Amino acid sequence: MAHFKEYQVIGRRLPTESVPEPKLFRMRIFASNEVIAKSRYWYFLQKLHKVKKASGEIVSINQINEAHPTKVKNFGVWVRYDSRSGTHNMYKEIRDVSRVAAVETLYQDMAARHRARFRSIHILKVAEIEKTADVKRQYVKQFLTKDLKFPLPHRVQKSTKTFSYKRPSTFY
Amino acid sequence: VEPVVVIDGKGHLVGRLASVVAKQLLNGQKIVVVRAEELNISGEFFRNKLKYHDFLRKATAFNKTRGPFHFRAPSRIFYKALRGMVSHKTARGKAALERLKVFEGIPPPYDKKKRVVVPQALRVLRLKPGRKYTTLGKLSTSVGWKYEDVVAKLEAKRKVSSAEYYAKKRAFTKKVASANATAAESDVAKQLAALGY
Amino acid sequence: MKYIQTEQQIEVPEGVTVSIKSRIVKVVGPRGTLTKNLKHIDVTFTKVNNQLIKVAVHNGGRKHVAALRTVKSLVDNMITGVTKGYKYKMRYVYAHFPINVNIVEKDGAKFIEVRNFLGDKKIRNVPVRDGVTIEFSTNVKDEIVLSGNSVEDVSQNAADLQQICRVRNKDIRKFLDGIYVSHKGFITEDL
Amino acid sequence: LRSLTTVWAEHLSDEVKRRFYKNWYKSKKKAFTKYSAKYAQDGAGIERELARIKKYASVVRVLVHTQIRKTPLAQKKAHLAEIQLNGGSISEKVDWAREHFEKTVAVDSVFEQNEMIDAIAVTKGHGFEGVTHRWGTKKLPRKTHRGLRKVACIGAWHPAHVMWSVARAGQRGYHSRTSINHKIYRVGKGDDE
Amino acid sequence: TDSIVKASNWRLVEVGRVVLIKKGQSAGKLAAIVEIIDQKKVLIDGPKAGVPRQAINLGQVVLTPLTFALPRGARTATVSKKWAAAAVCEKWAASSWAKKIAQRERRAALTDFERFQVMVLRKQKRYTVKKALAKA
RNA sequence: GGCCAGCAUCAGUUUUGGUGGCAGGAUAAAUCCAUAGGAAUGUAGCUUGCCUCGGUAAGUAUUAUAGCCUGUG
RNA sequence: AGAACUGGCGAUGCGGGAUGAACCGAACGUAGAGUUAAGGUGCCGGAAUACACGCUCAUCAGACACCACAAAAGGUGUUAG
RNA sequence: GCAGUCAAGCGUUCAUAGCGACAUUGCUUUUUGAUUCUUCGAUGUCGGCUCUUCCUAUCAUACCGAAGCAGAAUUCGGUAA
RNA sequence: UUUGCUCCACACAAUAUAGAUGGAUACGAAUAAGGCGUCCUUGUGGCGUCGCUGAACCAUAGCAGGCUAGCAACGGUGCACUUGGCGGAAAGGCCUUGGGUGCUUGCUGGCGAAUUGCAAUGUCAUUUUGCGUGGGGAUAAAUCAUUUGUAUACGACUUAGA
Ligand SMILES: [Mg+2]
Ligand SMILES: [Mg+2]
Ligand SMILES: [Mg+2]
Ligand SMILES: [Mg+2]
Ligand SMILES: [Mg+2]
Ligand SMILES: [Mg+2]
Ligand SMILES: [Mg+2]
Ligand SMILES: [Mg+2]
Ligand SMILES: [Mg+2]
Ligand SMILES: [Mg+2]
Ligand SMILES: [Mg+2]
Ligand SMILES: [Mg+2]
Ligand SMILES: [Mg+2]
Ligand SMILES: [Mg+2]
Ligand SMILES: [Mg+2]
Ligand SMILES: [Mg+2]
Ligand SMILES: [Mg+2]
Ligand SMILES: [Mg+2]
Ligand SMILES: [Mg+2]
Ligand SMILES: [Mg+2]
Ligand SMILES: [Mg+2]
Ligand SMILES: [Mg+2]
Ligand SMILES: [Mg+2]
Ligand SMILES: [Mg+2]
Ligand SMILES: [Mg+2]
Ligand SMILES: [Mg+2]
Ligand SMILES: [Mg+2]
Ligand SMILES: [Mg+2]
Ligand SMILES: [Mg+2]
Ligand SMILES: [Mg+2]
Ligand SMILES: [Mg+2]
Ligand SMILES: [Mg+2]
Repeated sequence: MAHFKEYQVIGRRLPTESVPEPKLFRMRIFASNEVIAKSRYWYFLQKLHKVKKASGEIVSINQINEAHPTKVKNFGVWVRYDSRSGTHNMYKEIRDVSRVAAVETLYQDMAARHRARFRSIHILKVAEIEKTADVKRQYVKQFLTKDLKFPLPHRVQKSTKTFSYKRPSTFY
Repeated sequence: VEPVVVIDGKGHLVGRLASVVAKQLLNGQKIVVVRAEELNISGEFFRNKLKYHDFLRKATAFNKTRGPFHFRAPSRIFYKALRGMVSHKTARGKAALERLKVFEGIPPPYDKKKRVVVPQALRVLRLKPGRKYTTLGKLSTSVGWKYEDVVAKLEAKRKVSSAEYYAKKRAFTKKVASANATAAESDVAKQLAALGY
Repeated sequence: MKYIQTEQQIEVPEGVTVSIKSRIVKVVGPRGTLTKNLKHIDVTFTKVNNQLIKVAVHNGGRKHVAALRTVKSLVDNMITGVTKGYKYKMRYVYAHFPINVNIVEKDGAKFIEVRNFLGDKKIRNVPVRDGVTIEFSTNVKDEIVLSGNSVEDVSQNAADLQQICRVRNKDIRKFLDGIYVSHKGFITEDL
Repeated sequence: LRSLTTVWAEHLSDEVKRRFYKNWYKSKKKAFTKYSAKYAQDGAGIERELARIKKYASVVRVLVHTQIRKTPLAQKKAHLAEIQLNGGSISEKVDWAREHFEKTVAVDSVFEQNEMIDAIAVTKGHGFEGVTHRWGTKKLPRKTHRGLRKVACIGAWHPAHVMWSVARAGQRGYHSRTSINHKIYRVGKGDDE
Repeated sequence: TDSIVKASNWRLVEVGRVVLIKKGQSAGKLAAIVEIIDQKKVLIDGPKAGVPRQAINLGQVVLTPLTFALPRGARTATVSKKWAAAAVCEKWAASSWAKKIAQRERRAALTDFERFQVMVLRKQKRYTVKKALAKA
């Protein structure tokens, strides 16, 4: 849906004389701007409580910045996604430096493997995998081995003119 | 850049060579292509064999002469890929097509001239290593091109003389690098260094 | 899911020095010398010590990794084939007509000549491949034996003969006539 | 294949020379008169062309001509043709050809008895021929208006063009044919009663 | 008869592999691979060169054949202390690669005058060298 | 002053750069420094077992002859 | 084949969908500069053989609405659950 | 009209050698219908003769795999126009 | 048929032009590997080094590049010659020898340049043709008609004719 930000979004249930100060629910929402995030907030609240944006109020909207944006983290992810023939929960694992970077390639993955456009996916939970060997998925586990190294064989250099006088070398 | 550009066909993907060759002539750049028999098509030999036979059955039912013409030579397989990328029924297109020559092997004058390469058509640069591909000379001799052996014969001879040539040349630029070494450390040399040379 | 590194060992024995530049492989042991062209397979060989070599695939897919072992194995059979050697044993079967097998020559040749198969007037001739010798085995009845350095050259010259002898137009259960591969083994003994 | 030279004999019969002219009786018969001068000087360029053949030349053919005065025919114009030499060694082929300039070759050096040979020749011509005899087409019935040696249907409605396969009245004969496997029962001699 | 198997020796993605950024705000600055995110992304730090700590796609950077001991996941200061201790810069400075980069950076700055001087000099160098080429 | 240009200073419309001063937010989040705790893809040391005279391995071992992580300031 | 509400075509060119009454975009005095729409930017052909993460190898692969068709049922092909 | 899928049954025993109910998914445009778009200031009806060319859902011929293929014969299938 | 044809030389005249404006600057082969240098045990060898783009290399100063002097070099390059050799895939071009001769910005000098007026491509390329001149060289055929019938509707074919 774009390059993502994360948003604390807080809203409540409009006041009534008989019930002033209603109950205040928060959600974290991944959106590309604050207008989507508020629409998205109201999308889920109508899926849980009896409210709709008309009868309710957004109390506050705040961006959440990654706590340690230069530290590599292993993320487990929890997703509910409609498919053509029916809806299914999932758990994937994503290794990256920010929750926002994580959510970005999640949505990219759900589109490439499962053909799921943004409207189908629900983010259920994203949380930092704390101890390793709570990493459960082999494509991440590959990258946790001690003293890891790999070559990048068959290197391809982008040419800047239509002709070359040499002959390329994929050496590296 | 240069009046004529000679392209070693060897190692290039047909549709991506044709694609750039086409645009160059339309911009007025003369081109000659050599060694079209060492040209490559993506996909295994059998696919492009069938693909050629699909092409091969199209003909004018009432007279097979007016119908589509099927040229078997690797150069002409290439010139067909090219012509489809040029509006060849305009005068402007016939113009551009005339700035083109395609050759099996490297005949005279072009043999002693230098030939260049097109990195965005280079097979080794584009295909994922592990895809299967085709060589134009194999495919053409399959569909009736008569001359693969004579070309390969002449080439391997031409290839041997050009090694004599090169050997001498690497032996002359051995001296040139030697005389260039004495000149190093002199005033001329040290000043040129500072100026980037 | 793109396996970043997976490898395989190629062990080397006392009489054998294998030499690989580009992906062309040469193996020279006691029994001879063999060469096989791996250029098509996209793998990295590494010498370690003179008795050991590794073959690896970096960032491979299934099909790519799946071709790692078959590279290891393919060089092994060059190693054993150059030390021990390869011997394929075949033994004729016929229920009436005595299949009659000789070695024949025209123009340097060396053909295997099968006569009277199921009574055929026809003469079948399988050519002897190079580096493979056929010796009819004394002491056992209706046995041919193909020996050589190259598994693939013998096992093929093996199945070449077995397939000249296929049967047509009859039930091929009830008609078992043929020449079949009865044993596959090495040349040098105790093993 | 491309021919890169033709070396000719020095002397050339009037039989072959007649073949190089449409009108002989009027002409100055100047054919090959500057070529014969190439033999004069020491042999010179005649050697270099002969030499170039040996160096190059994947193939050697020999120009021969019939002796048509030795024949009952009225036409004096001889018949010149190329005949590939199949005997060994390109350098030996031109050597043989050089040795035979102006000299004669006889049939018994080509064909022995019982040999399977092929005949290349131009069929007797009949000129313009109806579709019936020319293609072996069924005669149409007798009641048919507008004539019965024809083809009823020149084609279906579509493709709406008469087609290359359909039989049509045209020339018949005077075709080139290569007919094979003709055994030689006798090789005669002219000096033989 | 030894065995004799090739090498095919590649520069490697690894902690402490120093890497030349190509596109972006940094672009020509060296930097070191700190941690390693996956087959494509990596975590780099450039502190002496000025480049910020960041995740970066590997195809945006080229591997130098230069290496030094760095703890995986080492923070920026640590990166800086180890980088200076290893003399990375003067090592890279001394390489033909960086000398070639510096060379063409000079050629680009040449004043038209200097251009006319490079010519006059090459004329003189040519005179004595083409001479030296006939004397042996 | 007939036609046509060139440049300069302006006017209307517009396109494409360089650059200066400020306001927000977790009064960004980080790095950086201070500090408290911590673990392992366990750094030094130590033990042990083979092992071409020290290198390996599997044990201890939480800063030591690398460092990282988390909170608070 | 026959109704409902609106919008069109008919009566209407212009950009796009190669082509096309009705779709998308947008409705027309004569022109200049700029910006766009729908749709596009390998070459035909104006415009990135742009950047990024995956997926796919088809001995009849696939390739964008209206639209120029494909189903049950299967696969120890491969991918992710 | 031709072709599948499930597999209850048939086939001495035995679901699938060869078949196949109840169901059910499709393909085809030499059937017949339905429609009424083109042609009513006219596109010459049926069949045959003649001749060409194309399709394949192959009757024969080539090479094959199945069989409730001993042989002989036949049946099912594949590559095949 | 009114002194024609051809190759080389220059001249005036025309007519062109799918688009000159320092140089198309020669290994091969691999790419999960190579180029180069060096060494040897001549190898699928040892050792060194390089790439990460031709952003290079070569050329480049002088009236569009004039007129002149000198030095140091003995090098470079242009031209016409001459020695020997190679190239047939469309070779029609490449190399080598030896004299001659021009230039040399390798370095140091003398003189010239203006008024084309503050820009106006400011004309420097190569196509074909025609017309005289004189330096070499060469002195045919085809068609109509007539004729054959191995041919033919007419043309065409195939013969024959000092
Ligand atoms: Mg059978
Ligand atoms: Mg039978
Ligand atoms: Mg000649
Ligand atoms: Mg008649
Ligand atoms: Mg007849
Ligand atoms: Mg009648
Ligand atoms: Mg008829
Ligand atoms: Mg203005
Ligand atoms: Mg509408
Ligand atoms: Mg009306
Ligand atoms: Mg209207
Ligand atoms: Mg309209
Ligand atoms: Mg369409
Ligand atoms: Mg339209
Ligand atoms: Mg709409
Ligand atoms: Mg086109
Ligand atoms: Mg374009
Ligand atoms: Mg789609
Ligand atoms: Mg749709
Ligand atoms: Mg599946
Ligand atoms: Mg059964
Ligand atoms: Mg039963
Ligand atoms: Mg039963
Ligand atoms: Mg009507
Ligand atoms: Mg009408
Ligand atoms: Mg009518
Ligand atoms: Mg009609
Ligand atoms: Mg049974
Ligand atoms: Mg050597
Ligand atoms: Mg070496
Ligand atoms: Mg000279
Ligand atoms: Mg000069």
